[PDB]
Amino acid sequence: KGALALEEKRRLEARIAQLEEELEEEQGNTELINDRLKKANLQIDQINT
Amino acid sequence: QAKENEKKLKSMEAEMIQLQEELAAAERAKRQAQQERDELADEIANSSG
Repeated sequence: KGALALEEKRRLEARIAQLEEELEEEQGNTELINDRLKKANLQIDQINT
Repeated sequence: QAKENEKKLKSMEAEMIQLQEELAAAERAKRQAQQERDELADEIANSSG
């Protein structure tokens, strides 16, 4: 149980670590989509004027 | 009668000798269990704990 308990953390560690990449996808979208809006808003603002 | 009475003493000694055989093993069992009831217990808190 002790050896399996320590090994159990490795399974969740990879899941908790791999899950970070999944969460980073939405996190990156907030930075990538927002960054695209700045480039789009700059062109939309110039096109509007 | 002294020789006959002495035969009862040696015969009765078998009871004390037989009781010592189980008493020595029973008493020694506590030492073996105590050595394991405490050593493994302290290690259980480190391995299982």
